[PDB]
Amino acid sequence: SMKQDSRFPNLFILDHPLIQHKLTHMRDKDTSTRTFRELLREITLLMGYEITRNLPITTKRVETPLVEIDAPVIAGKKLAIVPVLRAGVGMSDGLLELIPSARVGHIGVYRADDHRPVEYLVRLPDLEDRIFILCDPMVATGYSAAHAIDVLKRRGVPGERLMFLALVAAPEGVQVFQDAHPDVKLYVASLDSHLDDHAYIVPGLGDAGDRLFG
Amino acid sequence: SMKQDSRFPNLFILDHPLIQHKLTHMRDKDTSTRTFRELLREITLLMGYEITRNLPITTKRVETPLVEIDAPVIAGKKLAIVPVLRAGVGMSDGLLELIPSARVGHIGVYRADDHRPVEYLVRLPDLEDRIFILCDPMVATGYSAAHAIDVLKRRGVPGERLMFLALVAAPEGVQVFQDAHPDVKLYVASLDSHLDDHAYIVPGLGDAGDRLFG
Amino acid sequence: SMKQDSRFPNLFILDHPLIQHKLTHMRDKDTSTRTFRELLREITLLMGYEITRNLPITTKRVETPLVEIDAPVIAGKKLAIVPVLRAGVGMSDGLLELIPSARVGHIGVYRADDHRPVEYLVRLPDLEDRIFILCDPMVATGYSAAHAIDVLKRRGVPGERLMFLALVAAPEGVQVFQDAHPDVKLYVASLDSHLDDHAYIVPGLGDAGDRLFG
Amino acid sequence: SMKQDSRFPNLFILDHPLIQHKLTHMRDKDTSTRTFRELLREITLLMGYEITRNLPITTKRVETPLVEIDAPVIAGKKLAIVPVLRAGVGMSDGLLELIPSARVGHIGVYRADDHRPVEYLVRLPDLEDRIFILCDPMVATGYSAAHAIDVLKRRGVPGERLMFLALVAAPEGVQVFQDAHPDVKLYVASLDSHLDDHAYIVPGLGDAGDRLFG
Repeated sequence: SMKQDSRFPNLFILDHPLIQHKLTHMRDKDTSTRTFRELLREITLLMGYEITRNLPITTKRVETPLVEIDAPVIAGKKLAIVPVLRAGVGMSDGLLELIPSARVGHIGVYRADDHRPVEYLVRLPDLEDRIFILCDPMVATGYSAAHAIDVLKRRGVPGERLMFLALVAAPEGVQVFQDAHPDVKLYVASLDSHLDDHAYIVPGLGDAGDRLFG
Repeated sequence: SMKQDSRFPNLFILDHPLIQHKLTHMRDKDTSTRTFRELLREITLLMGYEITRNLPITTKRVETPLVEIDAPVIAGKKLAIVPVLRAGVGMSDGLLELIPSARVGHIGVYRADDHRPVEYLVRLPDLEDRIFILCDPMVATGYSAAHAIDVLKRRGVPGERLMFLALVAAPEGVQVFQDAHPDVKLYVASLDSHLDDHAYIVPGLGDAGDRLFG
Repeated sequence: SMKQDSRFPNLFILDHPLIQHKLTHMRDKDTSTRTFRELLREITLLMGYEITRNLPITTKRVETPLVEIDAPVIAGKKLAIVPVLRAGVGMSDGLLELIPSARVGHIGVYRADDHRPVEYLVRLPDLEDRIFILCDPMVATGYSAAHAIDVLKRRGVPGERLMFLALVAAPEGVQVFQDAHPDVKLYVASLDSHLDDHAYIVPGLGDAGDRLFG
Repeated sequence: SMKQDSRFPNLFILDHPLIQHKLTHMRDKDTSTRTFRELLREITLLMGYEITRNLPITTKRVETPLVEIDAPVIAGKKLAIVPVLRAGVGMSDGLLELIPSARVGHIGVYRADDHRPVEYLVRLPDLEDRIFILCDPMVATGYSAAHAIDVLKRRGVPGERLMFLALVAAPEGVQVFQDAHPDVKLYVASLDSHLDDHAYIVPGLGDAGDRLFG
C-alpha cells in the first residue's frame, strides 16, 4: 500500500514488501548493470499497479470459446507514459508492459540546479482528455522533475491530470517540486534522507546513468 | 483489492482493473497464442503482488555506492511455488519473476480425473516452515485442485500454510474444493457462473491446455 | 556455427561465442537460480536459431501502412516443441519465444539407467506431416533421451522428423542415444568429457533440477 | 546468413527465415502495438547474433558444482550499444539482452533533419579500444544515419570500429549513407525498394515512431 510524510501533501511512498525488497537489490552496489535494468522495469510495473487501482472500467462485447459476453476493460489509450530522457526509459518499459495500449511521449531535459531554460526534446501525443505519467528514477534536487512537468503545464494541461513516478527522492527535491507544482502527485518507492555535497541522494542508488549504462 | 462471495469464506477475488482487463483479453478467442501465454504469466505476477502485501520484512546489511545501511528485504527462500502440471507452468513463471529466490516444486495430476488423487509426479522442496503456493489456471470441477492440495496434506502440511492460485473458478468447483479443504485460501481473478455439459467454465476461457499448447 | 565429433555422425555442437559465453555463466556454481533460469531460455532460443536456417519460406498477402505485398513467412504451425519434464520446460520457453505459433507437446519420463518401461506422461499434438523437437538440458546416460524419443518412434514417426535439443552431453550418453536412434539429430551446446560415479556430467552444470528449482 | 546488393559493398542483409518471418509481422498494419514492440526487440536480438559470430573468446576460471575449469567467455565490456533516439531504444533492448555486460551510449538527432548533424544529446562510453554498434529501425533518406555516425567520427573513432544496425533501408538511403561512410558496416533485415513522396520506405513498416509510440 501507500505511505505519507507530514511535510509533503502530494508525495506517496509505495511501501509494499516486494517493491521495498527489489529496491534494496538495486541499492546494492554489487548488483550488475543487467539486474539493475530488470529491477528498474520490475519495480515500476509494481508501482504502476498501485497507482491504477481506481482506473474506471467499461465493457466491450467479447466472444469466449463458449459465449459472447460484456467483459470488463480499461481505456488504456487515454493514458500517456512519458519517460524523462535518458534514465526514465527503463521505467516506461515496465509501465508499457503493464498497459501496452498507452501513448508514449518523451521529454528531454538538461540537468540544471536552478530555474533556467533546459528543454531540448519534447515529443508528445494529443493532449485532449488525457492523463500524463512522467518517470525518472531519481528526484535529487527536484529541478529536473519540475522542468519536465513545466513542459506539460506550458501546454495548458493542469496539475490534476499530471503524475510523476520516481524510485527514490530526497526531501530537498520533493520540496522544490512541491513549490513549483503543488497539485501534481509524486509517487516514490522511498523517501531517502538527504543530498550529499555532489547532489547525490543518500543512501540512494548512486549515479543512475552509470549503473544503467556502465 | 478483493471481493468475496457469501458462499465461500476462503475464496478471494482479485478485481483490480488491470487484472480484469488482462483477463478479458484472455477470454477473447481471437487473442493469438503468443499473447495468451504472456497474459497468463502477467496476470499471475499481479495476483502474486496482491497476495504478498503482508510479507514480513527484515534487514540485510548492504552498501550503496554512497553509504552502508540496514535495508529492507524479504525471506524469499521460505516460499514454494508449485505449478500443477501441465498448464500451471505459465503461472509459476510470473510468480517466479516476482519472487526469484523461491523454491519451485511440481505436482502432476491430470489425472486423479475423478476417483482418487493419482500422482504421476510429485517433486517438492523441504516442508519445514514453508508456505506453498499452488498454481493452475482453471478450477472447473474442483477435483484437480483438491487432489493437488491432498498431495501436500497427506505429506503433513496444514491448510494454514497452503494457498491455491487460479485464473478462473466455477462455483461448483469452489464447493468441491472447500468441502475437502475448508482452510485453504483459494485466489482467483474471477468467479465465473457455471459449468457446461462438458464441464468447461462459462463464460471462462475455453480449453486452457488447447489455447496454451495448440 | 556448427561443430562435430568423429565418434558421433548425428551430434552437432553449436559453438557460437555467445552460446559458449552464456553456457559458462550457467556452469558457474555461484550463479543464482534466477539467472540460471534466464540463461536456460536464452541459450536455447539461440540454439533454435541455428537449427532453423533452412526452414522453408512461403508468402502471404500482407498490408503495410503503405502497400499490399507478398511477404515471407514460415509455417510455424508445422513444428512441435516437446519439452521433457520437468527440466525441459525452461528450454521450450525459449523456442516458444522464437516460434510462438508452434504446437507444444510434453513427455514425462522416469530417470532410469537401463531399458525398462519409464513413461508416465505423453501429451502430443496431431502427428501428421509434423517435425518434433524434444528438449532436456542434460544428456548424461542418454537413457532419458532415448526413452523420450522412443515415445515418438512407438507412434510411427521416423528419425528423419525428430530432433533432440540439449545443453550439455557426455560422450557415454551420446553413444547410448546413437545406438537406439542413429537417424535422430542431437544438438548440443557442449560435448563435455565424462560421467562421474554419480552419473553427473563433468564438468557439466551440476544437478539441473537443484539449480533450476533450488 | 547474409545477402548483398551489387551496389553496396558494406551493406549486409540478414535473411534468416525467422528474421524475414518476424519482419513480416511488423510490416502488417494489423499487428497490435504490444506485439510490434516485442518484435523490434526480438529481431535485433537475432540480428545481433549473426553479427557476433566472430567474437574473440578467452577463458575465465570458473568452478562448476563438480570441478574447476578454464571456461570460454567474451570481452563484453569492449562493446558499446548506442540507440539513436528516440526509436532506437527498442533495438538497444534486444542487443542488451544478448550482451548484458556491454556499455550503453545514446545519440539524439531527430534532428539534423537535413542540413548538418545537430546533436541534441550525445552521451557515450569511453572510446579507447571499443566497437560501437548504433541502432535505428529505419534508414529512409540516410541523413539521420549518416549524422549519427558523424557524431562518433568527429570525436575520433574510425569506420573500422563502427557498425549501424537497422530493420529496413531504402536504396537511396544506403547511397547517402555509404557516400558519407564507405567503411561503416550497415546491417539490415531488408533492403526495401524505394522512397515515396513523403520519404517513407516502401513497402517498409510505416511511421516507426507512430507504431512504437501511438
